[PDB]
Amino acid sequence: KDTDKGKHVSGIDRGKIVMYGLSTCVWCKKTKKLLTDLGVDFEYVFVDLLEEEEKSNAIKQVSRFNPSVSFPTTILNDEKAIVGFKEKQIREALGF
Repeated sequence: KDTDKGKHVSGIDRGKIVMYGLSTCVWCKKTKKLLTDLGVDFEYVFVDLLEEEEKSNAIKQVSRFNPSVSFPTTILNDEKAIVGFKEKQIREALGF
């Protein structure tokens, strides 16, 4: 919160897709790369790179959908969350 940062986007409207990740983690980056490969419209936020108050905001948002607060956490329509680099699950949820 915000659900904003570095919109690597790209298009094909498949709703509101926001990925929270860490810039220093392989599967987080693999998740956004997957979203990029899918060619979908989305936002991604690298929490480790955020200033402290914002970084703390983003953490609190992630925990609303993921009490583990693990990354990656992808949030759909402000409603559903996909925890982890789960390709079929992400593909299925965006129509692939």
